[PDB]
Amino acid sequence: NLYFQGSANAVCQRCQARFSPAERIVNSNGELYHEHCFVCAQCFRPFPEGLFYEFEGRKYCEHDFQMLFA
Amino acid sequence: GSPEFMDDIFTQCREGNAVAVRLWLDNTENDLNQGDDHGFSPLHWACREGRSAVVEMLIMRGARINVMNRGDDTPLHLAASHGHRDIVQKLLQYKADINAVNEHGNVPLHYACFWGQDQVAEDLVANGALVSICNKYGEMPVDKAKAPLRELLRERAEKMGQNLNRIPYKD
Ligand SMILES: [Zn+2]
Ligand SMILES: [Zn+2]
Repeated sequence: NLYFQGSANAVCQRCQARFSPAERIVNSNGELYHEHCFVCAQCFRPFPEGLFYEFEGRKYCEHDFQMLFA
Repeated sequence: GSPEFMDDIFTQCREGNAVAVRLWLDNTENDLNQGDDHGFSPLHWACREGRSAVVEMLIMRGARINVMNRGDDTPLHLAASHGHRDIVQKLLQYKADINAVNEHGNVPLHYACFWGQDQVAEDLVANGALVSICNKYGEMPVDKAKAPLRELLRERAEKMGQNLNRIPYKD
C-alpha cells in the first residue's frame, strides 16, 4: 500500500502510559485517564461526587484544595 | 497615616527573587519559619517552585527543614512532587526527614512515584526512603509508581537492606 499511515495509540493524559484493552478509560472533558489517574493529586483518591478543582495543571478534591490553595 | 507597601517574602520566594529575599533575611527579626495563610513557609514556596538559589539561602540562615504546611507537607514533599531533583538532594543533604508524613500519611516518595519523577524517587530510596510504608488509605509509595519504577525502587531498597513487607498505617 502506498499511503502514509498514522500509528498513534490512546494514552493517559496524566501518566502517558498506554491502556489495556480490558480497562475502562475515564473521559473528562475530552481527556483520557486511567481510573487510578483520575484522582486527587494530593490524596490520590477518586473525587467524591466527581468534584475536583484545577490548580496549576493538577486536580484536587474539595478537602485538599481548601486545605492548600483556596 | 500613610501606608508603606512592602514586598512580601512568599511572593519573592515563589518568584525566586534572590536580592529581595536577601534583604528580607537581613531583617534578623523576621521569622524564617512563619507560614502564609495556608502554612507555606518561605522554604516551602522556594522548594515547590524550583528556586534553587533561594532554597539554599534559606537553609544557610537556619530555616527549619521539616516545617509543615496546613496539609502537613514538608518542603521535601513539594520538591519531590514537582521533580526538582537538585532541591531534593540539597534537602536530603541538610538532613530533611525523608519519611515525613503529611495529613494523608503520604511521604515524599509517594509523590515522586505518583508523578514518575524516577531519579528523584531513586535519590530518596538511596537515602533511606521506605518503599513499603502505607499512607492512611493503605497505599505504599511504590503502589503509586508505574511497574518499571516500582521494580527499580524495590531492587534498590532490597540491596540497601530494607524490609519490603507492607506496613499498614497505625496511630
Ligand atoms: Zn495514567
Ligand atoms: Zn484530595
